[PDB]
Amino acid sequence: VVVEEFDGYRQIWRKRGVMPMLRALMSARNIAENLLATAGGERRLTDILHISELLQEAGTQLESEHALVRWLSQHILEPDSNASSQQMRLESDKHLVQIVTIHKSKGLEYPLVWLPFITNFRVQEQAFYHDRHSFEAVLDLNAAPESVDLAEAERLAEDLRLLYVALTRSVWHCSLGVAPLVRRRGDKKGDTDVHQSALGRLLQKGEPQDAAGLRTCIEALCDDDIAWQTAQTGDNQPWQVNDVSTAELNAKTLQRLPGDNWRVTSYSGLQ
Amino acid sequence: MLRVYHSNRLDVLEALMEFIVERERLDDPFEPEMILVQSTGMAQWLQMTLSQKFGIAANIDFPLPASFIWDMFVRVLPEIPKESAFNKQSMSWKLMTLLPQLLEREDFTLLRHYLTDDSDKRKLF
Amino acid sequence: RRGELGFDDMLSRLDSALRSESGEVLAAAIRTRFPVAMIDEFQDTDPQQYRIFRRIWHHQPETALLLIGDPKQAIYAFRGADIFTYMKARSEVHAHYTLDTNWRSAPGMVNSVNKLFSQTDDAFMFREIPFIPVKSAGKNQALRFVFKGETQPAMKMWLMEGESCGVGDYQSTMAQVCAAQIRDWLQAGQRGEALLMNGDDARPVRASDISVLVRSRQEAAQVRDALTLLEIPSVYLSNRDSVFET
Amino acid sequence: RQLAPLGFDLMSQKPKRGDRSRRDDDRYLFLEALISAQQKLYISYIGRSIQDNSERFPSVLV
Amino acid sequence: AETLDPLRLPLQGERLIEASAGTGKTFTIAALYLRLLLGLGGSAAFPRPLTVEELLVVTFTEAATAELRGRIRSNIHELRIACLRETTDNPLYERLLEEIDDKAQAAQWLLLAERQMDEAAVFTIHGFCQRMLNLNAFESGML
Amino acid sequence: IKDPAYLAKLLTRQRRHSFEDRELPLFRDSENAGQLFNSDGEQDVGNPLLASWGKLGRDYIYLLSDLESSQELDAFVDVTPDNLLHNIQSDILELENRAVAGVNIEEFSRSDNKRPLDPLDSSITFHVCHSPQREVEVLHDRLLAMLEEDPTLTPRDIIVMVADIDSYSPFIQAVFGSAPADRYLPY
Amino acid sequence: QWEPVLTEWITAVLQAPLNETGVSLSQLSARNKQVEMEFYLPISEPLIASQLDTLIRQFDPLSAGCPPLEFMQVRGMLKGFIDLVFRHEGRYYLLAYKSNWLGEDSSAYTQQAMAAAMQAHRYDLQYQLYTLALHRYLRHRIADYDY
Repeated sequence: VVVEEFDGYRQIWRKRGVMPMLRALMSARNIAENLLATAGGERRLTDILHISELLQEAGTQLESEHALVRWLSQHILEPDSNASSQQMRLESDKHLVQIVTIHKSKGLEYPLVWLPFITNFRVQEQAFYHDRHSFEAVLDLNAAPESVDLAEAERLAEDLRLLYVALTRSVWHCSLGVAPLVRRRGDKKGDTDVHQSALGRLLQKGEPQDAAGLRTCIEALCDDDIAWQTAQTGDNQPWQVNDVSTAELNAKTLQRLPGDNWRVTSYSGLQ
Repeated sequence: MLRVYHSNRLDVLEALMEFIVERERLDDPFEPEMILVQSTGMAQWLQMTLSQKFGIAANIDFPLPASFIWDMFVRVLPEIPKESAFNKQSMSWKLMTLLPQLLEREDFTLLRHYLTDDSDKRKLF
Repeated sequence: RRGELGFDDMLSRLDSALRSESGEVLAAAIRTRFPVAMIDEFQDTDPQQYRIFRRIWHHQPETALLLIGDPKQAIYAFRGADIFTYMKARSEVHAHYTLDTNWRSAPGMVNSVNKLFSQTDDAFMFREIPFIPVKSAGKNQALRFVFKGETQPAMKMWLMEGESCGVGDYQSTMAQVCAAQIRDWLQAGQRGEALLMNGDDARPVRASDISVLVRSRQEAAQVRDALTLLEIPSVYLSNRDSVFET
Repeated sequence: RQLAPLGFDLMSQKPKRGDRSRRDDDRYLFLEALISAQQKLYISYIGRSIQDNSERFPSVLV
Repeated sequence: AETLDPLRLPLQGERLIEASAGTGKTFTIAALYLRLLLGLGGSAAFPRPLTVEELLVVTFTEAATAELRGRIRSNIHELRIACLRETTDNPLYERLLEEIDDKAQAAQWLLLAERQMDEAAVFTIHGFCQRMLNLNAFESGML
Repeated sequence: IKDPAYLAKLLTRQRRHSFEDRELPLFRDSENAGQLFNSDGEQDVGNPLLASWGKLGRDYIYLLSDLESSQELDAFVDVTPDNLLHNIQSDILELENRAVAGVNIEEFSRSDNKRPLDPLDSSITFHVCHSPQREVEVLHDRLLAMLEEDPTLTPRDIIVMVADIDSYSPFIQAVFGSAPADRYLPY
Repeated sequence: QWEPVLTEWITAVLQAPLNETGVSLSQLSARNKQVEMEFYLPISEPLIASQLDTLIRQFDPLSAGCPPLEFMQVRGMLKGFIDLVFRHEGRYYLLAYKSNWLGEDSSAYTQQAMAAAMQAHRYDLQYQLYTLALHRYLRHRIADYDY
């Protein structure tokens, strides 16, 4: 029975196309209802529908049937990103927490913004800087420390600009994660690397300090709008779904046929 | 006499064409009737409406306007060549020969900086 | 040889066309086509683009040039942008204009930004990038994010406790703290406790309001894995992964 | 659809009455489709994006 | 630096507008577009009014150009309505209506701008560069 | 128009009916025909859609009026304005301006001076969709609903026009080939 | 190599008259001929094969054999392409061409073999629809028309 219905699916695939065969497969096996009933299968179903639409768009331009399978295997083997071949949103009615990078948050608007890793910084190793007089790009292939410092200054300015862009998108409330992060491999050397970050340059005023010095610099600028609290690790309960019964629905049945046997034929159509 | 019939929809114009056909009949029975159309689909729709109105839609030609203009050029004026000498590809192949001959002229000083810098006969074509 | 072209090849070909002798007259033809220019997002300006704009619209009469931008938003230095081109453009031009009013955020967040970024002089560490105290809007002065108790402040710097910590442990602890704050905002939001108030109007905080701003994809996956453990679904709007790799 | 001019054609510099233009032809095609509708007109367009749910604007004619 | 008024900006030479984060930059571009369409400013105005095919707006992101085109079209329609009604609910639109003495010619120019907004010159960087290469192909030496 | 000496030549021409044999003038008011045309030669059309959309129609009717031996006969069937689409076609055909701008405060405050639109009028409908596949799916569902609602509606009188036929016809063939036997309409 | 036999076969075809009075094809002028006339025939009733084949068999003598074909109810338009319509001495005539003829090589193509080919290939319905189309066209074109 499985081989017979798959041969029927192959006949639909050769006669009707890609999307009718996939729609008959999703309707006969009822896999879409099982994916919607499964927790986490809605993203999988939207990915299946997008892959089906891309396969229909690629098979409408291809004559052969194995050519579409070869195209799908080639696009599996080629992970290159186009404008149409990217992942879409899974659902729009259900509200979801939107994670967005700093470059993708430029010009947008968000009510509540959380910045957990704004203290994490990266030290640039390559010596590619700009001259402070001619304003031209200078690439130093030799390992000179002056070019490394002049590139690290531009890296710190880029991190400060990223900090400003990430801070100026909140409307009602923004939360920051501050910690005495040490990039150096030493455990307790008496100094921390928060002055090497973008956030610590505004808190410690560009001066190297310690963890207690960072705490006093945080507690120094305390206003009605700026407050601080400790990070306490603790979990009590995940969430409450607060479900409600779904509203009833039925599909309408077509009473009359949409059209009669209307066709413009010839003598060969009647023979 | 040139007659232009202003109407809002095409059904009144089809009724006017039906009235003109039923009023004035052709002298020759095998003389074709030229109906100028915008496309093949409008010609098929007009043939459908004429078959629904008359009961028969035969011996009615639906020529395109440039094809009808060339047919009138053939019928009115004799000794006309079937293909024009001023074809698009023909003018391109003539200009590909004539443009290097006119590079020495003073009026083509703009194309000389465009063509004589580097050319594998790609910019010229 | 193939006769193809690229995105940067258009800029390079226009710069090479303006670099020639007759192409300056071509720039005059551009002065016959558009005798004005309003250029948005001037922080993302290549040096070739600024060389083209300087060759076309430097000091010719009847044409105007309006470079609208922000030096504090030049974050595309990996792509090819450069803030030193903006500093050269600032040194070349004479007039400077700034906007005073801010129409997006609450005045508490504006005061927090003007308190944090105006601690010292030239906080962006460049002499040609000055910071000014911006002003909030009068129509949005009553924006308040209220919790079950007192009014929540604008900026809340969660200080992680400890002397010295690594990268991964700090990321995991701050991801768990952020997930706990998200579930506390969503648990108290569905009972009418945590609200967004504009004047007298109130709105409950849904799951689409809270957004986590990360920098990379690995820490975004860390936030998503720390948030899906507490039965909270989350979407990644910056996900540029292809569907054919799943 | 809007088509850029070649740049050195004299018809684009000086237009006349009987000149072919893709913009005016489509703007008259929309008017002819509005007039030719007898009973029901069903205009559908992409108003929202499916990728990032961004707002998409319709045509100037609609 | 100096503060910026959208109705007192001199449109002569090179000007540098520093719009901060969260400010109405997309509103300021539409205000300057409405200023350039009707020719407002008095002594600091343009010497002649320009059409829609002479105002060049350059924005890198294509969706940003589409959003800016829609916002400029909406501002053109709102200013046309406010000029036909001689009243508005916006203070910047109120000062824009107070700067002009004539109402019929400005409304006709805004109607022509609304009709020619389909042929507006709001392109990207690479789009404007490709249009300049394809337009004047002789001086550039392009295919 | 070109010249005031051409406006009188245009005013001398009238359209006689093909069946009823009654002459009608070209304009609504012949005395205000000089006031309708501007000094540059462009007529201020009261309908904004006809003025902004029919420039090819303007050039074609100008070149048709420029002919010397032309015989113009008019056969116009008036449309009774009951629906929204018939209201739009009547406002286009009768050459009138129904766009209420509200030049005074009395025109702006009161709102019953416009035309009433019934909520059951499904003549002109605008549908916002998210995907082109979803767009043609909602199109097929609405066409099936219109075929079920109107019994005297043959499928040959339905036309679907797509601006971009290259990016929609795969989706059209997909959602029109995937119909069951009780839902399949020919395409 | 087929060309000098083809031209003499063509001139042998054109010299042979095909009429009850003996009218050849060379007597037809350019105004008298109409080659490949396309017609669209309307039909509003559901075309039932059982109600049509009995009406055909009532008058057509070639329908003695030929059991009836099966086709669905066709409502709408029927396309047709007549090969040649030509008038002569005030009388119209229809002419069609068939050229398959694979199974015959000797002189056995008599009237009985051609009638068997007409019954096998079912050209009787095509010829009857051609007569109906020509009757409707001559009724619409020429006023006071008699069949």
